Amino acid sequence: EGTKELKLKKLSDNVYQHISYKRVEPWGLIGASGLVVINGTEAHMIDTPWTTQGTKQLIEWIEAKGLTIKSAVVTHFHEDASGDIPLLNDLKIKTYATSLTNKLLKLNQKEVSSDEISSNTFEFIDGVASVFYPGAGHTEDNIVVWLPNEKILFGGCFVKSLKNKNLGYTGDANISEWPNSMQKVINRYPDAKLVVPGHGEVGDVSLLKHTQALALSAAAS
Ligand SMILES: [Zn+2]
Ligand SMILES: [Zn+2]
Repeated sequence: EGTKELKLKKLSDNVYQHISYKRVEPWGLIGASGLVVINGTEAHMIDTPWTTQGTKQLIEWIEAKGLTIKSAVVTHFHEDASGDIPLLNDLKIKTYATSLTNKLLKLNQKEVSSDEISSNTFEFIDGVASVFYPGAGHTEDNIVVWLPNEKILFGGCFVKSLKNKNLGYTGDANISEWPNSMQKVINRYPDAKLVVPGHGEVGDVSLLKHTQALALSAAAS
């Protein structure tokens, strides 16, 4: 049943969803997802849990399964994605972020990743996990992560849930660019079976189309 800070859902033998929540004004309590990807005896995080207690609990759970936590990738500079870079860097767990993410962490006096992604596509786990930068949307720096073996697309905060009626926090968003960036993702992953949004329920490829329509409606206003 998890802890008060962390829950885990199994998506496949090699892929777990890590789940946390926080109250964020003005939307109230919102749930946040990242992933744990298992490759033999090595495990990898996609986003940190939203609390340091949850990240420590997640590391304990990984190690108690007989796995080594090898690396993490953070999908944008906000705290729901990148909040525990300092902890992971302190544990000598490699952290990966794009040059744009590290620009925005540095701008906000936050610790940068240990390892910088300097291309639009990046093999985060060889044959298992691929980073793609689609362009600006939720933030300038947002990336998605594709798991080709399971056809799971981790959308992060660039993808809204199907039931979302708005884009959520747009203080750092590029509403004009978001639909074009989303079309790149739609075109690249027509074979996506599961799309994991940064907040809310997992779903199918319709989450991409929904998010594109939310961004187009936000520009209309
Ligand atoms: Zn964000
Ligand atoms: Zn978010």
